[PDB]
Amino acid sequence: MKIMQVEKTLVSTNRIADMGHKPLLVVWEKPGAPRQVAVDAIGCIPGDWVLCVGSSAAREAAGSKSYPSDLTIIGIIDQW
Amino acid sequence: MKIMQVEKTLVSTNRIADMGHKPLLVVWEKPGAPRQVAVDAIGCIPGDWVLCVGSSAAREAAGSKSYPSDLTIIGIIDQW
Amino acid sequence: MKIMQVEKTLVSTNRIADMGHKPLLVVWEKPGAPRQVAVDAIGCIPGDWVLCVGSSAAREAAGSKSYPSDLTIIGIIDQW
Amino acid sequence: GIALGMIETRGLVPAIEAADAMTKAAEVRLVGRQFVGGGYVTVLVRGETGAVNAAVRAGADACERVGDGLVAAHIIARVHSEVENILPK
Amino acid sequence: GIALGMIETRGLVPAIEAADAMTKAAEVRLVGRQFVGGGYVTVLVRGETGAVNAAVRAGADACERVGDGLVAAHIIARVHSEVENILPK
Amino acid sequence: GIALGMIETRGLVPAIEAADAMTKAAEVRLVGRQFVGGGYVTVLVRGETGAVNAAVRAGADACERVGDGLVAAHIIARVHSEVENILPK
Amino acid sequence: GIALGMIETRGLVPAIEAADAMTKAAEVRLVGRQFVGGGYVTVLVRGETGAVNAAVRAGADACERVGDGLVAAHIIARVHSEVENILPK
Amino acid sequence: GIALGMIETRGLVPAIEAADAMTKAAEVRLVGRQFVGGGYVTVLVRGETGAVNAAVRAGADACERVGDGLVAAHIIARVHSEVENILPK
Amino acid sequence: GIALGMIETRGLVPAIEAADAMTKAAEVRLVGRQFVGGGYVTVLVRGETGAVNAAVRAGADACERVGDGLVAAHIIARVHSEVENILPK
Amino acid sequence: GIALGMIETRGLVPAIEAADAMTKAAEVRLVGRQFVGGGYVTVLVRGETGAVNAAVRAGADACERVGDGLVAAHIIARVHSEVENILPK
Amino acid sequence: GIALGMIETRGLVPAIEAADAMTKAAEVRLVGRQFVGGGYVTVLVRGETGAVNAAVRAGADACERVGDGLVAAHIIARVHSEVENILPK
Amino acid sequence: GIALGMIETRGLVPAIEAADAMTKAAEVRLVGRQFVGGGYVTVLVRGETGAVNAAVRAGADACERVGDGLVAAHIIARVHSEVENILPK
Amino acid sequence: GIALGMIETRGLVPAIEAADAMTKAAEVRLVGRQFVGGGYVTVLVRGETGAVNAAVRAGADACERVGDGLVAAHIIARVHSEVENILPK
Repeated sequence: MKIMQVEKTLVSTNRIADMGHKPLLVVWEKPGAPRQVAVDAIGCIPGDWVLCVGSSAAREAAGSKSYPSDLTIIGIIDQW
Repeated sequence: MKIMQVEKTLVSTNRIADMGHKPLLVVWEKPGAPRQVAVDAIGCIPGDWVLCVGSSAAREAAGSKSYPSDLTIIGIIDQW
Repeated sequence: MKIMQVEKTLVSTNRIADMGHKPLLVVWEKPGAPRQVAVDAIGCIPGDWVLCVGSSAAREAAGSKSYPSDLTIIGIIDQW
Repeated sequence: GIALGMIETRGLVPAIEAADAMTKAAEVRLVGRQFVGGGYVTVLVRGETGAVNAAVRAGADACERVGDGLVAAHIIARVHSEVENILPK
Repeated sequence: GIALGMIETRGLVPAIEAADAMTKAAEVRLVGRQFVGGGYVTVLVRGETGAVNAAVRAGADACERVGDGLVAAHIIARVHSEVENILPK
Repeated sequence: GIALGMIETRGLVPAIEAADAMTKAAEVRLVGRQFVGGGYVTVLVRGETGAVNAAVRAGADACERVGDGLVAAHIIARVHSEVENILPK
Repeated sequence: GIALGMIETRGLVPAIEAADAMTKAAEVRLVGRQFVGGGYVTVLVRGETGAVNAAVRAGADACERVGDGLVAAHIIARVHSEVENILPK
Repeated sequence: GIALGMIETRGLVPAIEAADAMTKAAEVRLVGRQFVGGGYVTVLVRGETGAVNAAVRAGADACERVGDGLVAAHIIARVHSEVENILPK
Repeated sequence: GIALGMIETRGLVPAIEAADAMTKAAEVRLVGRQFVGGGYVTVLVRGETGAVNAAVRAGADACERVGDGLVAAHIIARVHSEVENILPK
Repeated sequence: GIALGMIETRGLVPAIEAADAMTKAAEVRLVGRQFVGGGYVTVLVRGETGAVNAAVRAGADACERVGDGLVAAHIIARVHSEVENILPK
Repeated sequence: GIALGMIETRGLVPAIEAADAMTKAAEVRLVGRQFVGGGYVTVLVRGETGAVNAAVRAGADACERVGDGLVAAHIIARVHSEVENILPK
Repeated sequence: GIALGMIETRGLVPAIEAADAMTKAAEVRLVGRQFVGGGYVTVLVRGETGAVNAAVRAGADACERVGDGLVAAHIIARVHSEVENILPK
Repeated sequence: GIALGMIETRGLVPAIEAADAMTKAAEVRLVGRQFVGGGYVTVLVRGETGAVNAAVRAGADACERVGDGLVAAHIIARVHSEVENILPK
C-alpha cells in the first residue's frame, strides 16, 4: 500500500453507471508529485495522510468485487 | 485512476476478434510524455482531460469481464 | 496498451509444457529502451509497430484464460 | 453558484453524517440545518449543478444505514426567486 | 389578487418541492411557510383564481411522490376579512 | 456551454410540453425543433453537462404521459466539430 | 394574455372543427395551424387561463367524434421565454 | 355566401371524384385541395348553407366506394372570423 | 480518400448519436444527413477504407440501443463514378 | 440506348447498394434517384436491352439482404414517347 | 482533539447514563446535549480517534438497556470545516 | 364580466340555499330567479369565468342535500348577443 | 501495398468469378492464378490491409455458390521476405 496526501475533490458528471455513488479524490505522495485519483471509502479532508490500496484488492475494498476501481482509500493515518 | 489527455485516434485493421467494435485512443499525462492506448467507453474528442482505469477493473469497464483490455476511459473531467 | 516495435525472435528449448506452441518476440518502445518479450498472436516482422496488452487480459488474449503470459501482441498499427 | 440540494432524515445522527459526507464529497456550502418537528431533521447545501448532484448522491449513500435512516434526498438545479425568501442564508 | 392556495406535507423537502412547482407553474406570490408540529409543513400562496388553481394542481402533482408525501391541498376563491388577521403577509 | 440534450416524441404537443419542462428545470438554451417525418418531432438544447443532464431527465418525465408519448432521450457531454454543421444554431 | 392551448388530431377536418369550436366557446386568439407529417395536425390558441381552459375543453369535446379523432389536448398557464422562439406568432 | 364544406379521403383519386361530384351537385366554389401527409387529402368548398349541405351529401355518397375511401365529411353553416385566417382563398 | 460508409436509423436521435460516434472513432468526414420520409434518417461519411470500416462498426455499436434503433450499416470500399452524381458533397 | 430499368427499395441504403451493383455489373447510365415518401426510394437506369437485364438482376440480388429490403424491380425494353415527359434526364 | 462521537436515545435518562459511561470510560470532552423533537436526545463528545472509539463503545453498551433504549451510535475521525458551525462548542 | 352560471332545483328552499352559497363563495352578481312551473326554480349569476366556476360548484355542493334536491348546473363562458334578449338584467 | 489475400476453389470457373468480384469490390492488384493439382485453383491479390480485407470478403461471398464451391479464404497483413521468393509477381 501507499502513504498519500489528499489535495481536493474531482467531479465527472458522465461516468459509467457502475461507478455507483462513491466520491473521488486527488492524491499525491508529496506536494509536486504526479497526481492520481482514488475512490474514498472513509471520508477525508484535504491535507490528510491516508492509506491507498490498488489492485483487485481495491476493487473489492470499494464496494463489491466487480467494482471498476484500481485505487481505494482504506484508512487515515493517526500520526505522520 | 489517472488523469490523461487525448491526442488522436488509432486504427488497426487486423485485431483479434475478441476486441469487439470498440474505438481506440492515444493518451498522455502531459504533452511529451510516453503515449498509451486506451479503449473508449464514453466518446471523447482530442484535447479532453479524461479519467483512465487499468486492471481487471478495466477489463470489465470495457465490455464484459473477459474483454482484452488493461486501460479504459471511464469519464470526462468537468474542469481541469 | 503499449505501442511497441519488434526487434527479433527468441528461442528457449526448455520452456514449461503449458506455454504451448506459440512464438516469442523481443520488443521495445524505441531503439535503445529496455527490451521485453511478448507472445505473438498475430504474426509480425522486425520493424513493425504493434499493440501490446499485459495483464490477465494478456493471459486470455494469448490462448486460454490459464495461459502463462503477461504481455501479448494483439494488433498491428496501420500507420505510425 | 445557484443550485440547491436537500436531505431529510429521522434523527440528528444520520443528519450530521450526511452533512459531513456532502461537504467531503463536493465543493458545496452548507446553508442550513433545521428541526422540523416530530423527529425530522433537514440539511441544505448550495453550489453548482454537478457539485450539488455529486454531493447529494454521496450523502444519501452515506446516511442510508445510520440510525433510523434517510427520508428524502433531492436536487433542484435552478430555483425561483420567490423561494429564496424562505431559504436560509 | 385575493385568492388563497394551501398545501400541507409531511416534512420540509416535499414542501420546498411543491412551492417551487407552484411558483414556476403560475403567477402567484408565496406568502408563508409554517411548521405545525409533529412533522407537518404548510405552504401558502396568493393570486388570481385561475392562477391559484393551476399552481395548486402543479404543486400537488409534483410533491405527491417525494419524501413522506402530500397530506392536503385546498383553494379558497375569496376569504373573509376576519381570516386576514391569522394569515401571514 | 458545450453539451447537447435531445428528446424525440410522436407529435408536437408532447414536444412543446417537454421543451417547457426543460427550460423551467435548468439553465439551458433551446436551439431547435425538427420534424423528422412520419410524425416524429425532436427538440434540442445546449448547455453545461450537469444542467443538460437535469433538464433531459425533467423533460422525459414530464412528456412521458402526453399524447402519443416519448420516443427517446439522450445526452452528449461534448460533440465533435463535424456534427456542428448539421446541428442548428 | 399569455396562456397556451394545444390540440393535436389525425387529419385536417377534426382540426378545423376543433378550432372553430374553441373560437366560438371562449375569448382566445388562434395563432397557428401546423402539419406535423404522418397525418398529424396541431392547432394553437392564446389567451387568459380560464378562457383557455374553457376553449380547450369545448374543442376536444367537439372534435372527439369527427374523422379519425383526437390525439391530445393540453394547457400551459405560462410558458418560458425560450419557447417563444419556436412558438408561432 | 358564407358556409364551409369539407371532405377528407385516403388518396387523391377519391378526392378528385368527390370534388367533381360536389361541383356538379350544387352551386359551390372550390377553394382548396390539401395534402396533409401520410396519404390524407382534403377538399374544401364554399357557398350558401343549403347548397353546401347538398353538395357535401352528394360528394360523400359518390366517393364512399372509390379507392381506399372516405374519412370524413363535415358542414359548418357559419364560421368564426378567426378561422378565416387559416382557411385558403 | 475514396470510401463510403452509411448508417440508417429510425428517428433523428439515434442518427446524431451514430454520427458523433463515427467522427470520434475515426478520421472520416461527414458529407450528408438525409430525411428519407416515413421516419428514416441516413448518415454518410467518407474516407480511407480502414477508417471507414472502423467508424461504421463503432457507430453501429453506439446507436443499436438508442431510440427506435438501427436499420442498416454499410461500407463500400470503392464506388463507381456514376454514383458520385447522386452522392452529396 | 433506350431501355429502362427500375428498382424500388425501403430506405436509402439498399438503394445506394443496388445502384452501385448495377453500374459495376453492366454498361448502363444512372439517370435518377427519387424519394417517393413513406420510405420508398426508386433508382432508374438506361441502356441496351441485355445490359439492362444484367444490371437489374445484379442490383436486385445485391440489395435483397441489406436494410429493409427490395420492393420491386422492372425492365421496359422501350417506352412510349409520352413517358419521356415524366422521366428524368 | 478533533474527533466526534455521537449517541442518540429515546428520552433523557438513557442519554445521561450514556454520557456518564463515556466520560468514565475514556478521556473525551463532552460538548453538547440536544433535544431533537419527538422524544429524541443526542449527546456529543470530542477527542482523539482511539479515545472516541472506546468511549462510544462503552456508552452504547451502558445505555442499551435503560428506558426506551438506544437509537444510534457513530464515530467520525475528522470533520470538515463547514460542519463546525452547526456543531456546538 | 360576461360569463353566466345557472342552477336549477326542485322547490324554492334549495334555490335560496344555493344562491347564498354562490354569492358567499365568489365575486358574482345575482341577476335572476325564475319559477318555471311544476316546482322548478332557476337561479342565474354573472361574472368572470373562474369566479362563475367556483360559485356554481359551491352552490351545487351546498344544495344537493336540501329539500327535493338539485336538477342541473351549467356554465357558459360567453353567450351570444341574441340570448341577452331572453336573459333578465 | 504489402498485404496478401488468397482464395482457393474447386475448379477454374468459381476462381474467375471470385477474382472479378474482388477487383470490382476494392482497389487491389491481381498477381497470380495457380493450378495446384487435383482440381484446386488459387487466386492471389495484393494491396493495403483494409482493401484486401474487403476484397477477400466480397470474393468469398461471390464465389461460394458457383460450380463446386469455395475451399479457403485468407488475409496476411504483411509477409516475411522469405515468402516473396515463392510468391508470383
